[PDB]
Amino acid sequence: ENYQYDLWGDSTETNDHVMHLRAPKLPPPTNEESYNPPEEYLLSPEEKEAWENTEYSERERNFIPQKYSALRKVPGYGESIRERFERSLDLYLAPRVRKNK
Amino acid sequence: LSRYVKWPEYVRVQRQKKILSIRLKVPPTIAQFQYTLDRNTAAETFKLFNKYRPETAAEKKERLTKEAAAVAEGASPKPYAVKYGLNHVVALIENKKAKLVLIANDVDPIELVVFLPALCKKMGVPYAIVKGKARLGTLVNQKTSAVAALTEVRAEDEAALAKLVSTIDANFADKYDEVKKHWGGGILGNKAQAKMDKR
Amino acid sequence: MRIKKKNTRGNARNFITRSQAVRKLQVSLADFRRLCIFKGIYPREPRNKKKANKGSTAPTTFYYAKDIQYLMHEPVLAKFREHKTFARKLTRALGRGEVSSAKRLEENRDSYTLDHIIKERYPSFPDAIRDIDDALNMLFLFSNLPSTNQVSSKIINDAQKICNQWLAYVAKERLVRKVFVSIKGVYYQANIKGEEVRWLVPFKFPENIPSDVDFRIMLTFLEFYSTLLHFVLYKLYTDSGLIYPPKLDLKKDKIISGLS
Amino acid sequence: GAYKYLEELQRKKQSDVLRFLQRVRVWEYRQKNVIHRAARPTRPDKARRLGYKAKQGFVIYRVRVRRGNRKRRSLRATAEERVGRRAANLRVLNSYWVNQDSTYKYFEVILVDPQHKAIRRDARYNWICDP
RNA sequence: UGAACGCACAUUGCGCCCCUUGGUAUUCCAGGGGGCAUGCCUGUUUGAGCGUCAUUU
RNA sequence: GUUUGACCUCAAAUCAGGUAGGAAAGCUCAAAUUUGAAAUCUGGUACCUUCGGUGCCCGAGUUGUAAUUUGGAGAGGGCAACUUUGGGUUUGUAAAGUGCCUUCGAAGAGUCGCUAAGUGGGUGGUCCAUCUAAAGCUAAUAGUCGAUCCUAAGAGAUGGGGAAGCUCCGUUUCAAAGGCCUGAUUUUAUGCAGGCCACCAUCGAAAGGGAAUCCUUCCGGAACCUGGAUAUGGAUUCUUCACACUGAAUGUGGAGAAAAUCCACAGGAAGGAAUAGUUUUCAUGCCAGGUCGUA
Repeated sequence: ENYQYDLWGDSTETNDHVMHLRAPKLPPPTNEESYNPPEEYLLSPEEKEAWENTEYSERERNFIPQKYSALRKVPGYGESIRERFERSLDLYLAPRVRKNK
Repeated sequence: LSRYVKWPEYVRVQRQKKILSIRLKVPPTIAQFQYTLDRNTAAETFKLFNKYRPETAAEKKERLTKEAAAVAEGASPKPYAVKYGLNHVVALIENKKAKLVLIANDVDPIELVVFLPALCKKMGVPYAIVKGKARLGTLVNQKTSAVAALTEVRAEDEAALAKLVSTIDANFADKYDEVKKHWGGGILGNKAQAKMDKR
Repeated sequence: MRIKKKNTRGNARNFITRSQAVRKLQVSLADFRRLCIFKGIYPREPRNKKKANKGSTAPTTFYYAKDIQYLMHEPVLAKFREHKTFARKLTRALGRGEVSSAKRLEENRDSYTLDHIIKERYPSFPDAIRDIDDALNMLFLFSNLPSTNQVSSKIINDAQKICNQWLAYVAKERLVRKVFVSIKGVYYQANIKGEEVRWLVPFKFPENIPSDVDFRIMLTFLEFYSTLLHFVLYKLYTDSGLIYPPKLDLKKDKIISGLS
Repeated sequence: GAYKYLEELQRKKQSDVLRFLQRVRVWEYRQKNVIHRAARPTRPDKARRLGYKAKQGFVIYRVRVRRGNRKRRSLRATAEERVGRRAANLRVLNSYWVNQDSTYKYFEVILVDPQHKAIRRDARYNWICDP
């Protein structure tokens, strides 16, 4: 019977405290991340080297867009574990600040 | 300055006793306990003695409850185990029942076991001084055990016990029986041997 | 009042640092991090960082002292202490050469449960549906992962079972709204109880595990997320009249082993 | 039994074994406090003769007292009284002699805890629980 | 208050820990409740010591 | 195996539960193996018929806890067609008793008298008589004035030591005498690793040091001190600490003047930018100030 009952039930309780700061989700993926993006999104070799030489925390984008003519041609993503590890590290090591943008 | 504060008093006394152990000229009866079994003989002795380890409380309780549950619904051979306890083993030795007696070398009131090698030799019982009283308790299910003994052995291991007794007789008894009765502990330090032995 | 002292009250009493919190809890740093992960505790940023730290500009991490005061009373810390005692006693049992008592000790042990922590983190089901996004992300990452020395086969099997159950429910209820195939994986966005839930599923290809990453943290995150999904999946299945946990068809599992 | 050998051995206090052991032990004793607790009896046979049982609620204290009748009364009585004052929740059962110097005599005092259930629930020893 | 027990006391002075409540209140202030002496015993948990050991299938 | 782990000794916790302060009758241990089975016991926990009982669990204990034995002996066996039975319902080939036969058969050391003995030893009697020590039980009107804070000569806890004791000595002494910082969470898989610093509580001043109120507490007007959270303007000048103006560990100086207290200087750790970058010893803005004495 481990975890075999109703936890929340019918309750509608809220956790709206002054110092309850919720992580603001994660931005949705954009066009350039697609497996078959429009041709204009691909980086030039100069831009590719500029991205390659930038520090991992200074890169505006954590990947190089690629275009594939078929679904079977797509390769398994390489930095898949590292992204989850970085997200989980931010979830409890990154200070959270209220701000009025 | 005063650097002694890097050792607490108990550590300092604990090491001073260690120094006094090797500097003092100890009598032969207390000196004999520094001659123990070597690596191979001690490793082979604990392979036989670990096959006759007594049942723990939980195992004995489980075995008795199985019999009780069988009876509650609707001819065994004598057990075999290592004998321990100082009085029990001493009584066994003077009745000539123990086949092999292991004596720990680090009994804190050393006078509890000083008579044991002499009693074992006088009564014609094979004995061996084994390094570690906490190791004799592992095969006894106690934290420490001053002594251990083997009175009866399963017929499969009768040859092994005889061979072990012969090995201990050749390696321990016949090897140390002349130096066992000599005063020990006359080890000289470097700052003292340099000025006495050389001069 | 006499004169009062400086740097003792105000912006300095409600912000305590990592070392102070760890020594106040009388617990190791690893267990402090585990408790913060489970309870959802995060560092802060006071408006006067030169006052929260007592007049010092040295860098440090602040933690909202009342959060640590609440963490003082958590029943999981006592379970951590009990596990430490159990490990010491089991080590003693094996070190003495007595294996039956070691087996007996491992039979008589109980681990902690994260039920109350999940209840207080999410007082209502919608909050669980809000965090289910990243919960599903982590679980779907662990589902497509080879077993190694640190992460075991059973952990990955449990994660895969949870992922398959979630996919089966979403397919049965026909809740998929958006899909996006990217170079990283596939993003699915579904409509769970009036909330938009978007999760990433990697491609089923062999993974290259980097020695850089610390799976010691990802395992705790997965341990929390697995229980969160267990409760959320039970609630979702029982609200729709389905039977939970779903019966596994062993004949159809041997061919494809998916949601079907 | 092994206690007969210990009793016969302790009757020869100037033999090599006992003289060596006492020489080491008196120096070791002089480094500890005047009244300290022994982990276990130094002479278990004498403790058994005097009524000591290896069970919970039995305590041993080692105490040293200065010798001589000058000051610039029994020594055992003073030792037992100081030990009893140190442990006021126990009753002084007995005491025996362990060592001596030209300056101090050393005694080990056997005490019993009346409030322990192992002493309260056995008829052979709950006489000392009476006030 | 007194053997008199958070620390002092020729002052009716000075602190620390936990829970809870009220005022603009995550920070400030106040109120309420409960605790913090020494020697010793049994047990629990956490330790120190190149003190004694074992440590190749 | 430069690893890992068993013990031993010594510690700590506002750890769990306790304890101390003051005012007419005979018997029980130790000493000889339960060894075909530590058979014994405290505590935690759950129930019950609760001065306790049962189940489960962590421990104590073989350097010895139970049963049996105490010269009056006693023990292990055998034979009577021997005799007897507990607890608020009994029962187990369980616990005892009497007679006879047979095999065995321990005995308290710095103690008796510098320091012993086992047909031993103690005490008496003019060789004999009588007991069995060195173990035990047993009925018949104040935020602003002072105290409060600080230390001065000195007194005096803790650690330790002496004394039969009421108590005395000694004040940092062969005391484990406590605070702080760093880190992706700590490499056979989530049981803390590394580093820094030295030295002692407390009491002792209403004339010493000390934040602040006047025309000293109430009233009216006017003003300061300390502590805290914060907002605005300006500065930090092309985008990153000026010609207000960041500054860690660490080491010094001034005021006080023995200490409390305030300030500053060397030092270079760390931090700072594109829909509000970092600092706020610059200015303005908000709140509060308890107890005791006061004729």
